[PDB]
Amino acid sequence: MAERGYSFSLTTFSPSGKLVQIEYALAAVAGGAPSVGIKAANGVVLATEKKQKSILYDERSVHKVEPITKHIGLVYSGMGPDYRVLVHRARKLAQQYYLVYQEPIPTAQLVQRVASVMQEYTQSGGVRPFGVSLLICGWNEGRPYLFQSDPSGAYFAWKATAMGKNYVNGKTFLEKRYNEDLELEDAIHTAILTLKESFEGQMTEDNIEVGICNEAGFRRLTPTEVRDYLAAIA
Amino acid sequence: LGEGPRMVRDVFRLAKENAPAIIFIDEIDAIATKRFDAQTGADREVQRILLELLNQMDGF
Amino acid sequence: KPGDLVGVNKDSYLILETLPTEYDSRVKAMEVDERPTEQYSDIGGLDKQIQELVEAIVLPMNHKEKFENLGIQPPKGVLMYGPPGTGKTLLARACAAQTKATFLKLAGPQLVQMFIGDGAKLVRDAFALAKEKAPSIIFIDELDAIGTKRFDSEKAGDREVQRTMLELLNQLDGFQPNTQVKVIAATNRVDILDPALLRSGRLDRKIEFPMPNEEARARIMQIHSRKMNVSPDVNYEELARCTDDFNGAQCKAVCVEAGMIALRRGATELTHEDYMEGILEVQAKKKANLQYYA
Amino acid sequence: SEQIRELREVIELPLTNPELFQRVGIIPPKGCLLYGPPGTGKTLLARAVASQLDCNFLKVVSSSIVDKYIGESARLIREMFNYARDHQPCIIFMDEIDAIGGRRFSEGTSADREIQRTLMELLNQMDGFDTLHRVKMIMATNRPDTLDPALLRPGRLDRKIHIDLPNEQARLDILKIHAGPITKHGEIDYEAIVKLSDGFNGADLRNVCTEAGMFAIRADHDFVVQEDFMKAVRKVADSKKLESKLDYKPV
Amino acid sequence: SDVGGCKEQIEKLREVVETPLLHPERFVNLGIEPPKGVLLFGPPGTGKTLCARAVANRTDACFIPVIGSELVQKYVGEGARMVRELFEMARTKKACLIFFDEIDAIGGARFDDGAGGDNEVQRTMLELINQLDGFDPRGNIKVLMATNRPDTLDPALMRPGRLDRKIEFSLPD
Amino acid sequence: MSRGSSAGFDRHITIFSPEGRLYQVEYAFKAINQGGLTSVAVRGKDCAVIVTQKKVPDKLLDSSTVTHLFKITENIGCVMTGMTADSRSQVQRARYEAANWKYKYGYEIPVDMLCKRIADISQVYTQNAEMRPLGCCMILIGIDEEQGPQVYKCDPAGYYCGFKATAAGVKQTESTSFLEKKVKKKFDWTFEQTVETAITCLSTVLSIDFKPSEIEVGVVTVENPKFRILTEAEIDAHLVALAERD
Amino acid sequence: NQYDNDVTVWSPQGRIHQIEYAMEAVKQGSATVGLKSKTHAVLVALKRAQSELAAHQKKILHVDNHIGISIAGLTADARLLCNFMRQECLDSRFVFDRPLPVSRLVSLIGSKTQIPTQRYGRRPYGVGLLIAGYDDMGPHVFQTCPSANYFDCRAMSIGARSQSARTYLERHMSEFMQCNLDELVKHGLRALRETLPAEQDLTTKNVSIGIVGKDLEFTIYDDDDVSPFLDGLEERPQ
Amino acid sequence: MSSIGTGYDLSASTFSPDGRVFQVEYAMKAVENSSTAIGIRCKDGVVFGVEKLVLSKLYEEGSNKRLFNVDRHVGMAVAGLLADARSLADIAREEASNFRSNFGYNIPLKHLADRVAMYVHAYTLYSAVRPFGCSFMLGSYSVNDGAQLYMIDPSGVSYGYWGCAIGKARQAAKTEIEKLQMKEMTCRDVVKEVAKIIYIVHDEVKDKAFELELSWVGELTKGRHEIVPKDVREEAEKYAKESLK
Amino acid sequence: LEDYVARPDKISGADINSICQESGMLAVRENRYIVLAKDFEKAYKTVIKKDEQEHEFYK
Amino acid sequence: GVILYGPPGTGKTLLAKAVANQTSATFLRVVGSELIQKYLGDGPKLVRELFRVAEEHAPSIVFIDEIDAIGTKRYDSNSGGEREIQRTMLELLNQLDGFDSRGDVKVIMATNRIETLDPALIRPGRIDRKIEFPLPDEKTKKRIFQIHTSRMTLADDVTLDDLIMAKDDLSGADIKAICTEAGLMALRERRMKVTNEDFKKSKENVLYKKQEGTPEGLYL
Repeated sequence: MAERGYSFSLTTFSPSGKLVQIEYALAAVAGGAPSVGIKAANGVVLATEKKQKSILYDERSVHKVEPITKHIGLVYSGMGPDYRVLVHRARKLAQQYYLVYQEPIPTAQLVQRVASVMQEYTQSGGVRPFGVSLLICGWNEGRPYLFQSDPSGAYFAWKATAMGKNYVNGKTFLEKRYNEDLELEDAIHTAILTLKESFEGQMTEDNIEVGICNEAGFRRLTPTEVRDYLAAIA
Repeated sequence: LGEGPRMVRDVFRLAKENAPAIIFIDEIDAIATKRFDAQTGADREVQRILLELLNQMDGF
Repeated sequence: KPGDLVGVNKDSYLILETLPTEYDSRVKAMEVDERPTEQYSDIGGLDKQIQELVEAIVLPMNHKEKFENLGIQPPKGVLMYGPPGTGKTLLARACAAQTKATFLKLAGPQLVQMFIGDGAKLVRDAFALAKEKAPSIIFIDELDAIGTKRFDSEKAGDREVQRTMLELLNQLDGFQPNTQVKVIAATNRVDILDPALLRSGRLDRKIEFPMPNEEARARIMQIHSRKMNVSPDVNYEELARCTDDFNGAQCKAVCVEAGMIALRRGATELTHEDYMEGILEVQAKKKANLQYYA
Repeated sequence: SEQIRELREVIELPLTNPELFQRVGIIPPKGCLLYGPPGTGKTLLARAVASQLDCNFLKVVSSSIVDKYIGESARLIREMFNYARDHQPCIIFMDEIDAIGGRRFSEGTSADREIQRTLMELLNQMDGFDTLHRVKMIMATNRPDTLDPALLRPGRLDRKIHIDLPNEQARLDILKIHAGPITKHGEIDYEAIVKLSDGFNGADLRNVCTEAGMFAIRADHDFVVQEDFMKAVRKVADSKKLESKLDYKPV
Repeated sequence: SDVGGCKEQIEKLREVVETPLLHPERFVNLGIEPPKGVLLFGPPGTGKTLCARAVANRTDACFIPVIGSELVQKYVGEGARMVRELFEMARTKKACLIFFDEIDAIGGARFDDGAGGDNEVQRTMLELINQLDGFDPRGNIKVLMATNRPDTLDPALMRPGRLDRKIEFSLPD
Repeated sequence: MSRGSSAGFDRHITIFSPEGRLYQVEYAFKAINQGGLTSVAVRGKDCAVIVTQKKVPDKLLDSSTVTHLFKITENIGCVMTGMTADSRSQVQRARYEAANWKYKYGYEIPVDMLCKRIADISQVYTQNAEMRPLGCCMILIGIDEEQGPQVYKCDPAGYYCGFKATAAGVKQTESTSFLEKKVKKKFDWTFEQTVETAITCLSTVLSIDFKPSEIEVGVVTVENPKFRILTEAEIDAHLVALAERD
Repeated sequence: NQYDNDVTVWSPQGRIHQIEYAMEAVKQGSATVGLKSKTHAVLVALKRAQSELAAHQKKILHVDNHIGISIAGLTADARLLCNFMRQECLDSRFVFDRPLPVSRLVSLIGSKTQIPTQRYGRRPYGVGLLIAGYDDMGPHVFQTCPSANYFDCRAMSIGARSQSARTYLERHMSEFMQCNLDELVKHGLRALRETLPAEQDLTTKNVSIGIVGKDLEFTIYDDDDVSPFLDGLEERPQ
Repeated sequence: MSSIGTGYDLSASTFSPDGRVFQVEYAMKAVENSSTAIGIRCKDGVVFGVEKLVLSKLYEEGSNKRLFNVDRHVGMAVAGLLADARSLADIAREEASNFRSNFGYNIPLKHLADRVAMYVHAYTLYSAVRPFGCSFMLGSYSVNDGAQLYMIDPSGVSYGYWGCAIGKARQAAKTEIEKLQMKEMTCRDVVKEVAKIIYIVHDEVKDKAFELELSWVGELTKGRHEIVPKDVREEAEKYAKESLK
Repeated sequence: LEDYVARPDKISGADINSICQESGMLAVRENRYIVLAKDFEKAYKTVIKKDEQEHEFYK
Repeated sequence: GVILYGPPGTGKTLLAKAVANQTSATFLRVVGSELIQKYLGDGPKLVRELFRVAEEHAPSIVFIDEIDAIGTKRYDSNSGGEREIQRTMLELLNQLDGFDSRGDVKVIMATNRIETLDPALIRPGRIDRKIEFPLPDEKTKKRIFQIHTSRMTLADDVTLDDLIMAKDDLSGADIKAICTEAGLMALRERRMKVTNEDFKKSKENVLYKKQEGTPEGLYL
């Protein structure tokens, strides 16, 4: 910039067979608030709980569910600062793809493209590897898509996965209740159950947000609707 | 010095005669060190309390 | 009363005698030794600073009535800071002899001791020793030695040293007197200390000694010329102009060293070469060549 | 003054009667932790409330509690409380609680060996099976981040009182008392001192008067003058900031 | 013979070292303050100790060399008692030369981080530094320090009158 | 230990650590307290008001020149809280970002958008090891072009979210607590009431009560989009109003 | 210590120790006297050789035929500054078509010297140049150091044993200014001989002169006309 | 501070437990070690005064420049180490130079002080380059604010001043400025008075001699920034020596 | 009982006891045997701290 | 003395013990890691004792096994700390020559490499000669094996050549490892015989553990 700068990698392997910083990052995603993403196979629902704990947040805008474009949405896990760049990044990518295809960015394709930039950030110096896990939803080409993007760069396509606080318990409930190719009603219900698994972020409607992707695009849900789904779980 | 392990045996013994009885230690630390210096008389004495304790545990 | 010594017979425990309360052997070393005068005029330059130290330290003790007339409290302590050789210790000695003032030599590591918990009691004994002597100057060398608190140490880190820095504060709060006794504190690095130990109104006055300048160099060189010969060709004042600034200890050291070459030859006279050689004697060498650095 | 009230509830009220707290339904808190940025008055706060009440007062050096001899250190902590219990109503003040405070250790030295034991005893007397009927304990700490994790967690150090460095109103009134013993020259300068004052602490408040006396003598006055108060406020602010940076708002 | 005999390095060392011990008379006569400290430095094997032994023999002052690693013993503060008493004793003694051999054992860095701490080392190092000139004028008894790093030294040690000229014996010329 | 332990090089530069955030990042939060400023932010429904302490450390200052209130655009105004060294530098960076929108868009940037571009900016500092994160936070007020008066704040690590009420300072947790009870008990918000809530809350926690030349109040009203400095006479007016509430 | 471990790391001395190391490189270098009149600026430099069976070579390096430099320090480092200086003279001629203002010229060098001093642990250039230039203001003799700070001197002498040369400049401080050009070179060799002991005295082989001015380009005399100037001794009595 | 053996005071992209870099603080000592620069804001212009220490008796005025003319209405008076002062001078000159040429009017200072301080601060953030160990002031006469004087510290903090001194006796100089009314006084009288404060600072038992550089940007020069005319310069120094005694 | 527990994250039992103890103390300062809604809530937030602060610590 | 470095496993340890018998020097063995220990100030005192005792014994060689250890590790498990490591490292230097200049005490230093060794310790002119072993070839390997075959149960089912050939240019240690693992292996079977079958199984484990040929085969 007006300096010499860095270029040395902050990660060095181990005779273990691990990269050290990504393992510290994995601990930060677990320290987050529960975020679940399930592809039903009749739409994709991303639900999260957001620790505000004072409801002195006049957000009719930015949230933990933020639409990237009109049929892609994003939900994160962990810490907010890392999210902020990734959400802006995704919107830019959405714009690049919009110009040529003019159908906004497809999910399989998005992940590869984010994954490549995330890998550099580890591989290079003067940048560091994230400690956020993104859950990406989309409905495009008459198929719902759910992917999970790890803080290393890795991408896996899931039917249902969990992150945030008490993910180990979440993934295990998800296998039992949810089985592959069950209904939109089941996907939503278990999704809200994982948040309820352990809450503790002030129980008011504006402290959970869900955004749903379906055949007509992506919209985030009003906090009042979200509460009704919760109300069922005791 | 010298009295510190002697205390442990008697108090621990009171429990045994009038059995069942509970010996409850509030905070077991300042004695339950896994490291002793063992060069000054002060360190040696803590090391002697721990040594008695272990023996006595089987004794109950 | 509690704290008093009393004798008791071993052969059957009766009180042999009553003795008054008294300090450890280490503390006896700590008491007066006295330092001799450098005289205000004679300790070269730093004129604005002669006033700052004299006013703060020696005057509230000796010239006490003027202070009583002002209505201020005596200073809790003073600090001397800046890089070495600026005459911080040097000025204090000048003052110590002329007025007559108790200067307690204390070595900063001496408070710390092999005996656990007792090291701190030595700090109390030292502060105590000043109360009785009051007003007193307790001369402390190297404040780093008293310790630095910042510990979360579960792996080593002693914590004799932790007690000893903490103990100074204890003695230092108003509850236990310290109003009348001044502590002359000195450190080259205040870049390693914490605010609890330092910071104004715990050690009230903070005295700076910035780098010298030509006139200050001029007065030191003038005192020195009387004692040993100095060349017409070059004087350290003159030398400084071409080069840059240098501290007062540096000016005297080059000067003694210049004489050293000359003594060695067998001449009492000094040349310009002896001084130039002197600059070179201070620097390091490992390839000794100014024909590669030609 | 507000920060002094919070302290007062624990210290003064149970001494006359514990009945006042009994009325509400709950035992009165034990152990006041004074913390505040460096130089505020944390140690002073303990001392002052005690002096006013005129109840028996133990002022204790905490680096006098520990000594070479083992369990001798165990004896002092139970003993300071036991004397205090005998002579109730009472206040026990230990200054700089860090000395007694240990860590978890067991890689320690002999010095550390002793410190964990004093630490251990204090828990058991203070909030444990044993309780304190009207003895209140006042702790003064510059930074609490040396103390054992059991101690740090509230329900030992129940009250976590933070004492904030001098107010804009406070600096004006403080300054005045310290000025009063002094001989004037028709000083008005007080208003100028607060505006100039930055980073000021209680210790700093005292100091601007202290330094002014020294400068007067240079001026050739046997009483403080107008010039010396302006010189003093600027001189103390520059020096503090430049040499090191205070810890604002301890744990 | 292994020294290289008279080197440039040896001769520079004699002016400071030999000459006041042998004759303080010449010092007072000219009116020069007597020197104090020479700091000998360089990585292992540049001969800080070899040259110091050679000048020691020549001056023929009584010679006590000591490793600091034995003036560190037991816990913190016992090693410190040893350093002050030894130094004083030498100072009393007229025409003493002390060559302090390899000090990164009473000569290391000054810090703590509160996961360790250099303290035990620093108590002793500081005790040495204090004593060399003293808070008193100076004596005419010489101190030489041999250090393994020039990177560990704090400014108190460096002041002239506890270290008048720095001589670098690193990688002989 | 913790908050000063190596595990990579994460107590030196930004990389994650055993603490599940970043050490370097946490010093940047700790840094806010050092400056000595505390702010209370209230969002009205006729204005959006920020009151922060204005750091006055001389008596040779002109009032106008010495402030922390800055005009980013003719729609957005801000206060800087934290370290003043970091404050001037972030504001100049924001200004280029505001201006960059300003030519392209042809209209005043939304308060939400201004905060989004700067927040991301504070993230670059945070992501990089080339530079350390900002020791300050910028708290924005402005009339959003349809949503209404809006208060957004971006973190020193750069994440932003909307607020009814915000606080950042020396005592971030306590001011926020005082502030929720003022919102709960709802006096309603006019120009004067909302300003009044905001100042009192800043006064009650720290326990000072100010001169009008040692607090600063900055508003963006729906009188005009342009940001104004109210100056001491109007700031004094608000101080007197606080008495005999609620 | 640990505050000269890089030049980014600041000293609690008020000046980094590394800046001051660079000042010793220049002192260790060649004795040089630089004086000016009110038409001409003269650089008197002392040559040195690295072998016995070698004929000594100029320590005056050309910047150009209108601004010129004398090195005190490293030959390489002086030349490194020189190349930049040479470029400026090449541009001055394009833009202005005059000899570049000397004060201007020195500030651009100072900007360059400033840069490694800013960088992590990088070396400040350990040459001092006495720069003789002729512009529309008059002659200028400047002292440039290992810092970015330049001095405008009437006469200055830098390098080894230069104080004896410096008392000469003081004695004839007014004289240089009024004198004719031949005399200006004559006081410089008298001053330069003062650095050397009574024994060691300047000869045509080890004398390099750089003269620049109103009337003439930068010319180096190595044995070209060193001799008539060399004439008359007057050394400092050591 | 700390004197840790790896970083914090050996880097400056690393903050301390409290949030501060020790490296800027070490640099802050540097302004204190050398001579003062005083600068007071008038309302008809600004008057600057820097005492230039006569270290060598074979110097002439324009040597070790502490006074720069930033533009033709902007000044810069520095105190502290002259090498960091030069850098700061170069940036300031280019920033001022583009604004007169392009806009066609005088620069309002408050923005300028913020930009330059941004430059100082951007370098502090970096560990690859250094904090600037100079303190400097900028002064200007404007047709949008009138006179403005801002002082920027080695930390990159900007505050406006009615009257400043940065140097080896801030406390003595600031106080003398406080007593006097120069805040809205006429530039002509000020010239004498700024010099007189320099006289108090200077010692004849810590300094030999100094050469006064004052700079006008005020009513004599008709708002043009020039270094003090030789007649005026002398007059102001003459008063400074005479009035003490 | 539902409201107070819900709002923060989980804490040690001793932490629960102490904040409750503080409520009891704020009631005594006013001089009231009945501890108010305001007292109970104000005490709850304090001691432990960080129970409303997610406004730069957003998760 | 001598400094023994190169590929580890050549038979660096056998060599000190064997040469020691021929000279008939009193053989003192002490590990370099044993000198840094919990106890505070005991660390340099021990090093003095090590040298003092070697000297008294008269002809002596001190084989210091695994001295590489002080340098490689900053242990963080000693209460003596970084202080301990510093003070120990100097004392050995002092006792060696120093101003002490003890004679008749040879130190043979076994190290992995002397590029991983601490730079204080290492320096020429305390140890005049340094020996770097080459990679052991197929040829050297046969002679060592004939000796082990003589020490082992004798049969025609001992097949030496096959095992040596298969392996690459690699240590002396392996020849020892193949023989020791082969006997152990026999016990698992409930056989007191060591046959070609025990050896073939032994070849796999020894080869993997030591360096392993299947990574290297690509790069070659």
